[PDB]
Amino acid sequence: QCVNFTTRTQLPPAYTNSFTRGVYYPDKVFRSSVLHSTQDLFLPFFSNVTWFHANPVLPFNDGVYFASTEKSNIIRGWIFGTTLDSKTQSLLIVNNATNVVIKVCEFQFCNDPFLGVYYMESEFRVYSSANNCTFEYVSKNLREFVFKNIDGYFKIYSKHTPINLVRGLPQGFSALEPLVDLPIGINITRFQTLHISAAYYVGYLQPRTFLLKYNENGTITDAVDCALDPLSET
Amino acid sequence: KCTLKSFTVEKGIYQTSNFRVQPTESIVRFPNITNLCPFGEVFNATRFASVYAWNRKRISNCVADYSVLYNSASFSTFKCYGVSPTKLNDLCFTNVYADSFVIRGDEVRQIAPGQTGNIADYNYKLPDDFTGCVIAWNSNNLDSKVGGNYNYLYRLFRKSNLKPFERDISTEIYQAGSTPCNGVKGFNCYFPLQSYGFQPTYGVGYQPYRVVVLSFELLHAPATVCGPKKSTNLVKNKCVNFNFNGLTGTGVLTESNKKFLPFQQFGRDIADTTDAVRDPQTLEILDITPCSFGGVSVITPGTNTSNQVAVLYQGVNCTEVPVYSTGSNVFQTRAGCLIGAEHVNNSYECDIPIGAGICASYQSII
Amino acid sequence: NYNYLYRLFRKSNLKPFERDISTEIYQAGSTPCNGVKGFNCYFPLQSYG
Ligand SMILES: *[C@@H]1O[C@H](CO)[C@@H](O[C@@H]2O[C@H](CO)[C@@H](O)[C@H](O)[C@H]2NC(C)=O)[C@H](O)[C@H]1NC(C)=O
Ligand SMILES: *[C@@H]1O[C@H](CO)[C@@H](O[C@@H]2O[C@H](CO)[C@@H](O)[C@H](O)[C@H]2NC(C)=O)[C@H](O)[C@H]1NC(C)=O
Ligand SMILES: *[C@@H]1O[C@H](CO)[C@@H](O[C@@H]2O[C@H](CO)[C@@H](O)[C@H](O)[C@H]2NC(C)=O)[C@H](O)[C@H]1NC(C)=O
Ligand SMILES: *[C@@H]1O[C@H](CO)[C@@H](O[C@@H]2O[C@H](CO)[C@@H](O)[C@H](O)[C@H]2NC(C)=O)[C@H](O)[C@H]1NC(C)=O
Ligand SMILES: *[C@@H]1O[C@H](CO)[C@@H](O[C@@H]2O[C@H](CO)[C@@H](O)[C@H](O)[C@H]2NC(C)=O)[C@H](O)[C@H]1NC(C)=O
Ligand SMILES: *[C@@H]1O[C@H](CO)[C@@H](O)[C@H](O)[C@H]1NC(C)=O
Ligand SMILES: *[C@@H]1O[C@H](CO)[C@@H](O)[C@H](O)[C@H]1NC(C)=O
Ligand SMILES: *[C@@H]1O[C@H](CO)[C@@H](O)[C@H](O)[C@H]1NC(C)=O
Ligand SMILES: *[C@@H]1O[C@H](CO)[C@@H](O)[C@H](O)[C@H]1NC(C)=O
Ligand SMILES: *[C@@H]1O[C@H](CO)[C@@H](O)[C@H](O)[C@H]1NC(C)=O
Repeated sequence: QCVNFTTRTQLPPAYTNSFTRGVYYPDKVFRSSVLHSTQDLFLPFFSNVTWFHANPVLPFNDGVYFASTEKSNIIRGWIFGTTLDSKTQSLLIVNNATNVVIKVCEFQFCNDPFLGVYYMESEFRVYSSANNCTFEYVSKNLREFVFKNIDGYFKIYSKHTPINLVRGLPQGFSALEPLVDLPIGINITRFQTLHISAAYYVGYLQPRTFLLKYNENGTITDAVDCALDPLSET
Repeated sequence: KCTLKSFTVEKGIYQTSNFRVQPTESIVRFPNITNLCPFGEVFNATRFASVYAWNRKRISNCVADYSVLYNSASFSTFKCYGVSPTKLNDLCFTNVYADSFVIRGDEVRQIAPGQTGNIADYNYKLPDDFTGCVIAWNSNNLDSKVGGNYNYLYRLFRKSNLKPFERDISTEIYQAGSTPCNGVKGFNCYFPLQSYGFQPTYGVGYQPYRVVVLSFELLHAPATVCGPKKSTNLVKNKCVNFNFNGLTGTGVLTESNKKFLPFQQFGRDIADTTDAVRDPQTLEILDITPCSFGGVSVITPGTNTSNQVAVLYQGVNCTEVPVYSTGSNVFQTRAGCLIGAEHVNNSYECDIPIGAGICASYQSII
Repeated sequence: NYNYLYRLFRKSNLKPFERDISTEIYQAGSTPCNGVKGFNCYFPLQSYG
């Protein structure tokens, strides 16, 4: 139950720096006061991040780092898939106050998918039909997410932080805890973002090597990119 | 003597072998069993569909206990073809297909690979390479009606047979002859669908029988559906071997005060060696220590002089010694545990070095 | 010909170069056999068609 729109809002994307953000726990192993070197997919330090202020179909690549410095839980939904139609399986995620609800099948999306709020919210018109599927899963503020798809497994890492700075990303370090895992194998190459009724930062992941420090309580407090400059390599 | 491969031994200390504390028992632990597959709604359904319209259900991502289906004696026919059922609790596949219908008593044998019949050729055909199981049980008290239950229909005529895993519910008028029919029966046109006449007065072989067929699929997606894994009790302060959720190894389990973040499952210190683990049931942090082991040595004053020896266990506390379990006065030293030599409180020159500043000599052995 | 026969049920595996001709009922299920096949018990030896 959706139609087209006339206010074709297209704000060109700006570019910003990444600083030292985009670090997550690679595994579920406790380590105390140790420097561990690991090779995996991370967001390189001091990279270029695409700032968006409608929403285009951005390619997924290997993984995606998605940040939103929003107020009062604006950013809600996520769409993943290859063709985003009834021809191929599609993935939809809706974030709520408690947790995220996930559905995996071919929902038929239109040009302007949005959830809609009624003033007590009751509206759902992102798609039109869904024939067959099996997997449904139910479980001021800067929200950081990392989305990965490795060998038939969909991984979502999340972190919430309070920030007061307005213009750019905070200059601090905070590891990302593992949040959600799905044992589903579906090819995904593109993803989108749901509209509401709004600025966000997007970055890509690359395979490289990092050095991580674990304190006495098993929390990551420092990370070093090996292949950045001669001092870091040393 | 055997180690030296000689019949004479001169005075000194020699390393013969080594010992280790054997494990006592085995313990395996797994998280609490949950997410059982909904088998009740299939085998206890109010009614089943027709044989030509057999109902299909997909089962994935749940634990399926086949023991309850095995030990039930209410199933008149329980025939598993592809594999022996007893091992489905161990090995498993990625998907399950359940086909439910109702057939006559004499049609039970037709549900098998390499079988032919009206149902086997016009209603449901199974390939010779089919793997799975079939469960058929009488439902005379429910499906059969005193006035004649015609709610079940079966195909009677078709030009060709049915492909494996193919469902056809077409109501096209079968044309046996060459005279076309425009939707009306005639001399050579008959309705392929016939209604069953199940009644309580019908004898054996005519009573309605509910049949459910389970098939297993192993698509490249990871396997998710099979029986639960049993768990055992937990013991402490004993060198045993453990199988904590796939993490297998021996050692002694003690209590630990280390703190884990709520998303880890086990920890390690350095060189990738397990140090602590959290049990998946009570969610507490234990501690793993390798139970004691070490080499042994024999101190002798020479075969020519005497024929008695002393035994030294290197770096082993004098609490777990085990025929030489008592011997003489047992002495505990920093180097290890000494058996067969008494301890004096004098001080002379060193003859056969032992370690940690002490050594023994022959007077008995002191 | 039904003079050819082979075992198909057994409690466990066989050691190398070992022959067993024990013609005893097999307790396939949890129901005890007590010398009668009934249910969950079958003859371990089957012939050749
Ligand atoms: C609805 O069910 C059909 C039939 O099971 C699904 O088709 C499967 O699609 C996957 C896609 O990779 C194949 O690997 C399977 O082999 C297909 N099944 C069969 C029996 O061929 C379909 O994906 C399901 N969902 C829909 C149609 O949205
Ligand atoms: C590691 O965690 C422990 C347990 O919470 C911390 O110890 C307490 O931490 C709180 C707040 O961080 C303090 O108010 C208490 O005084 C601490 N008590 C003790 C006995 O230390 C500890 O601070 C954390 N960090 C480190 C480096 O150990
Ligand atoms: C269908 O319903 C019957 C009757 O409730 C189930 O049989 C019972 O199974 C439980 C299992 O714990 C036993 O304790 C009862 O004694 C059984 N009752 C009878 C009358 O046999 C049967 O398990 C159900 N089928 C499925 C697939 O759940
Ligand atoms: C997993 O383990 C048991 C499974 O039953 C449960 O935990 C305890 O269960 C016993 C009896 O079932 C209760 O008396 C205890 O009060 C339970 N303890 C807790 C902390 O719940 C429970 O299902 C699971 N426990 C945990 C810690 O996950
Ligand atoms: C050998 O084991 C015994 C226990 O079987 C140890 O004695 C304990 O030592 C600890 C630490 O010194 C004390 O807290 C306990 O009270 C002692 N228990 C008893 C019953 O004495 C002994 O220390 C161990 N020896 C060595 C060398 O480690
Ligand atoms: C990103 O690239 C643009 C040009 O492509 C550049 O102007 C901008 O400074 C870059 N952002 C950085 C280096 O943070
Ligand atoms: C989000 O969805 C969950 C699952 O349906 C629900 O329990 C929760 O109340 C929802 N949050 C809302 C509506 O804010
Ligand atoms: C993904 O694409 C590859 C390449 O064609 C194919 O082999 C694989 O089966 C696909 N998997 C899914 C889930 O579509
Ligand atoms: C044993 O010792 C005695 C006394 O010194 C000596 O006479 C004898 O030859 C020795 N025998 C051997 C085999 O060493
Ligand atoms: C060891 O020292 C104690 C301390 O008084 C003494 O009584 C004992 O006699 C000494 N041992 C020997 C063998 O003399």
